[PDB]
Amino acid sequence: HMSTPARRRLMRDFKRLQEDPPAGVSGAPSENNIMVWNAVIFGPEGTPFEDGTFKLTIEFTEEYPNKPPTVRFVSKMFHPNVYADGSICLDILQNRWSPTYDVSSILTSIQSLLDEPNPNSPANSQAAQLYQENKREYEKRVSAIVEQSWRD
Repeated sequence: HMSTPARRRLMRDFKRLQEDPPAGVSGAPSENNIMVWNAVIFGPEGTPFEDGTFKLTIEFTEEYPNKPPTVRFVSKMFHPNVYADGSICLDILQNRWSPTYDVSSILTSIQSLLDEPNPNSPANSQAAQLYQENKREYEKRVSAIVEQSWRD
C-alpha cells in the first residue's frame, strides 16, 4: 500500500529485502495486509542454530517506523530470550528502538541474538539454565528445534 508514511516505508523495506537481503533472512508483507509480515531467519553459521529455518511474524502499526513492530517466532524455538508463545526479548524491540531500523535490521538482530543470548531476559528459564550450565544439552535441545524447523 501507499496511503501512509508507514505503508510506503514498509514497501521500501520490502524492496530492500527483495533485491539485497542480508544472508539467511527473508520477509514479505502478507498478501492482504501490509501491516503483517511473514519472515524467515536461517540460524547463524557456527552456532547451534545453524541449518535452522525459522518462520516469524511481524506486526506493524501506522506509527512505524517510529514504533517497533511486534515479532514472534512461529517455528518452535528453544532460546533463553524467546517465550513459549514465540515472543522475543530483543533490546531494539523493547528499549532502544530507532526509526532507522527496518525489517532487514530486525531480522539480522534476531539472528545475532540466536548466537548470543542476552542474560538479562530469561524468557525461557530452562533454555537460560542449560545455556548457563550445560552447553552440550542446550545444543541438543536446539538441534531438535532446528530439525523441527524443516517442518511447517
